[PDB]
Amino acid sequence: GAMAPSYRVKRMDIAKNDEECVVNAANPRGLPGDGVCKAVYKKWPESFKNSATPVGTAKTVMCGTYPVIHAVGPNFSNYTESEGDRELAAAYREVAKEVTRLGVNSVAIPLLSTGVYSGGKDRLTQSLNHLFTAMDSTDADVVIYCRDKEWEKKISEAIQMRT
Ligand SMILES: [Cl-]
Ligand SMILES: [Cl-]
Ligand SMILES: [Cl-]
Repeated sequence: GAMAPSYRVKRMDIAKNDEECVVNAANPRGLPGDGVCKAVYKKWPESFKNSATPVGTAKTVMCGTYPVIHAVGPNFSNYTESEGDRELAAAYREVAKEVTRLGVNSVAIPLLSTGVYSGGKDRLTQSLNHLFTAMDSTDADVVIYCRDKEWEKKISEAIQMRT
């Protein structure tokens, strides 16, 4: 575990993370995809061997000794708000299980279902609160990666509010 487990946020490409493992915002089919998934495919393409996994689940595949946790959030274009909310919460609970199993002291995480799976809605708070619910009982240092300037401020504020 980390000596004083923390949450931090950085605005940059998650493929340049300084953590002991990465969470991929994956598709269920283990395809290269777009956005975070494509950056992860270019950096760790070996990790996409047998990475296909259902919505609401996470599947880890090693790239050398570096763990890539493929977490499949729901596409809110297809799911109801109610069923999408349940799958998005579940995906993050499966990430917490994998992070614990791997024994890492740190993890780089994106906000699941906030990009092309958002169904055109702002889900910063929804996705971040499910991340916190899952990760608060882990002792890994969590570093959240985003790409928007206003989102960096809102994530930072939400971390600081809990102290
Ligand atoms: Cl960058
Ligand atoms: Cl997304
Ligand atoms: Cl963002």
